[PDB]
Amino acid sequence: ADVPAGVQLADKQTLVRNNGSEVQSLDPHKIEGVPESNVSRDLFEGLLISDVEGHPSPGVAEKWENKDFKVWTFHLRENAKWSDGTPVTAHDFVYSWQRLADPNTASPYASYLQYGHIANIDDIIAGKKPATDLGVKALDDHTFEVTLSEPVPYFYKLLVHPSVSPVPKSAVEKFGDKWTQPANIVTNGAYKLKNWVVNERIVLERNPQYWDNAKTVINQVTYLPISSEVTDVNRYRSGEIDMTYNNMPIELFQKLKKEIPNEVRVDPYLCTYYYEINNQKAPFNDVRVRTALKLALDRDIIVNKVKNQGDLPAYSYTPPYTDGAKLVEPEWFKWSQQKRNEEAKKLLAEAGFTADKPLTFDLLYNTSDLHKKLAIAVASIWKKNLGVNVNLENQEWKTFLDTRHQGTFDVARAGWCADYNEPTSFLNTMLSDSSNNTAHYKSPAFDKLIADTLKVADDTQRSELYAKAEQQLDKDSAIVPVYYYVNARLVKPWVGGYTGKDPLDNIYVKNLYIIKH
Ligand SMILES: [U]
Ligand SMILES: [U]
Ligand SMILES: [U]
Ligand SMILES: [U]
Ligand SMILES: [U]
Ligand SMILES: [U]
Ligand SMILES: [U]
Ligand SMILES: [U]
Repeated sequence: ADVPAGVQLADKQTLVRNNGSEVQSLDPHKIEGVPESNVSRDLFEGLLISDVEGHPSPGVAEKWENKDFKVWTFHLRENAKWSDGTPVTAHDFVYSWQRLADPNTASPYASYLQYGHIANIDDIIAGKKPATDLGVKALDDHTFEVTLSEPVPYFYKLLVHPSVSPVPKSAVEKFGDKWTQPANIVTNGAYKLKNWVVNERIVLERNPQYWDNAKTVINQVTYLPISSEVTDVNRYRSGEIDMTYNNMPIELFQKLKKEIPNEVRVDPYLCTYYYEINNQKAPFNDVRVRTALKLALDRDIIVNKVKNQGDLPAYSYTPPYTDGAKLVEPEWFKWSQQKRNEEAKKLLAEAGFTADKPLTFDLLYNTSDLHKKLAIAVASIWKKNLGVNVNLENQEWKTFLDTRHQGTFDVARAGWCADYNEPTSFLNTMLSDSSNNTAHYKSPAFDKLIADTLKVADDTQRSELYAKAEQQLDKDSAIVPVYYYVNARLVKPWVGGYTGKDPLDNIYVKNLYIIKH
């Protein structure tokens, strides 16, 4: 952390953060969500990290070069160490990226190596070549070299994500799935795991072997698993919580902005809220049905009437303010809602649905005040505007994500936040073979457009292709875009170091500090 001249620090440097839900895992290769990555940034550090404003910056690698954007060479700092005192080496990254690629690991982020185009990843994922053929090598203990199959000028931007953080081979091998228990885990971030009580708390303590430990100020941070945004706000105002999770409750937010304005942080956020349709299951495999649901949802009622927290009505998957997005707003988004209703009713009538044989399906959401209130409103809107019936179902976070991967669903509430600021961080998740494709959407036209983006060496051609990829997605109604999120949360006045400037919200507790209060 960089404490400004003249700030007086509190004697006690501890922090309590709400983290939305119980994490899926602490293993960097078994996680895919925001709650998981929030904890992962404090424990595992990859080649690069985001600085306090979000820019990709030196992590374990102090410096790097590229040759034609295809061969990337990372110079690892000599004093990078794990929490057991042993050196972090390039061999750790070799093992780790191979373990990520290996289909036996079944990482939800195996395709992150396809997004970066690391040599031989397609055959490794498909079981055609062993994971040891991946295009990564340690040239020595402090030099990691990555070979890609085509130029990727933004490749380094991907490297702050948890999936490309190192994992300790000796602990993994000796302890299997219990390697992340407090008695066994070994970490190389600013913190180490002290306690992990499922559905209660995760407590981290400063890691004295961290190479940048002298700049770490917070000695202990606790992450809570509270999925009720009302409860999070309540335990923040009670004094227990220093920073809420960034999902705000419909019940209290308006009150909160008038009662504690200076604690209500509202910043740009590269995330999109949408209803994910299971594209492989009838009758959601019919484009007319998917289009009807997309058009009959009234975004203005949701965004400005039921939620009203500063979100913007959405018409695409990739947020329009992503670096490199130059999207074309479709004609349906400019129409009146009445005009969207008739078209939707028209397509569902065309699809074979009637008053006596209506469309009825499940709407799955992860346990939450916010998601439940939005799903009830969406259910009412769809019933009123399109005559469709929905049965709401809540599931805890970890189970909810597995359901979506399994495809044991009809429609699910969903949110994707960028992992790097470039349109492919969204668009690659809709590729036919992506491990993050929970829409179960498979379009050869869409896949071709994205494949074409690294075959040109021109940013405008690339942007035009991302725009056309969004149009292909829209044309097929793969999803139901709802709104682009704002990053809204409460932060106590004594928490220093959180700018709100990073649109990816890649917070590191090593950058924060507690002001005397
Ligand atoms: U004190
Ligand atoms: U650039
Ligand atoms: U940029
Ligand atoms: U269903
Ligand atoms: U509630
Ligand atoms: U460029
Ligand atoms: U105090
Ligand atoms: U105190």
